[PDB]
Amino acid sequence: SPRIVQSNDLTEAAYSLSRDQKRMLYLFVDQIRKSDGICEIHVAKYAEIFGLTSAEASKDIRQALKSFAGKEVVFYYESFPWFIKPAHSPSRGLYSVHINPYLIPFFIGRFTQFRLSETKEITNPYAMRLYESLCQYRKPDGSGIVSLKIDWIIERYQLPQSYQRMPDFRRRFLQVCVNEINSRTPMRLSYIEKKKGRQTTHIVFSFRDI
DNA sequence: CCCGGACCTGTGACAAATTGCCCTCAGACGG
DNA sequence: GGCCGTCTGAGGGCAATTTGTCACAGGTCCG
Ligand SMILES: [Mg+2]
Repeated sequence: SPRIVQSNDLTEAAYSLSRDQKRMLYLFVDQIRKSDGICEIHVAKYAEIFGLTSAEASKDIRQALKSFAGKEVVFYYESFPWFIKPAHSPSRGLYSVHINPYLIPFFIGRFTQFRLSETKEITNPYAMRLYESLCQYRKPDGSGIVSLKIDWIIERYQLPQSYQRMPDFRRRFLQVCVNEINSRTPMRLSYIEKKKGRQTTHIVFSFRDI
């Protein structure tokens, strides 16, 4: 299945995209990299890749696409929009999109790589972003270890504001995304909390390959 | 000594959002 | 050439789960 690669600058960028948007984003990077910024998506190809019907695919593409308008990307700073023109459909089952051409160099650069079958069953988008940031440190054999700062997690994954109270952070973000990865990917993940006084400051992740 | 206050934790409620499903009907194409 | 049956996909919806928010009880330490 397709091998995604992207600059580490994209893995660690600050942005908020949905699952459907992130899925499409994987195909743009694949299309662009296999070569002006104009990409294309076929309904019937999307449906076969992610095991959806044509009807629900059409809905996913359509609603994801109109929700890109106004979205921005921050590299740590400098902010850019994803699209510089609305999408449009010349043919039935076919959509044409205009990626901000200034984003091209950020896609292809110190890089991150994973096969698309590894992430395509994940549902929660924060769990996608986390799996991407563990892959950035993975070793050939499939293991690694990394410490991420909690304030840095919140800015980069653009977690919603109420998750600045740590018990909500634990309950609705951390536990679920550790759970999904262990249930939906070929990776076995564990973690431990680093404290300073009463405050929890970092999260320390360990993983291997099954 | 014990207090209110400033921190921290987990859980129960409710509100807001998303998931995979279902149903209709016209477009595009090949037979 | 030209009509129709079939495969697509662009819409309209649902209930069951997931995600996002906050009140409230109960731990610590300090002045
Ligand atoms: Mg869908």
